[PDB]
Amino acid sequence: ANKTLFKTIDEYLLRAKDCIRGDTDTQYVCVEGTEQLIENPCRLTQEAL
Amino acid sequence: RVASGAGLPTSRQTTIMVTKYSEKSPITIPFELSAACLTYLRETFEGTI
Repeated sequence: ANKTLFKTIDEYLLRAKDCIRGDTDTQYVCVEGTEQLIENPCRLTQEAL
Repeated sequence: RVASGAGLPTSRQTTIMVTKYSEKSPITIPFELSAACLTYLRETFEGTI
């Protein structure tokens, strides 16, 4: 993740996201392309709420 | 349907046929007359005032 500001935000938009199954009770990680990715602001600042 | 991008599944053609039906609710109201009423309506006698 250590990178220049414009490059780090540009890559944060593209890849630095995850996905979670919507069909099932517990949180599973989906295989790529099935359903849309999830934006996580905590991933950029690397801090919790 | 909307065309999907590369690396993602494709929406299939689907057609839906459905049927509706009607309701039924007859209504009733009676009215009544007495024998004297019908007798005086149909059959006058002696014609006095």
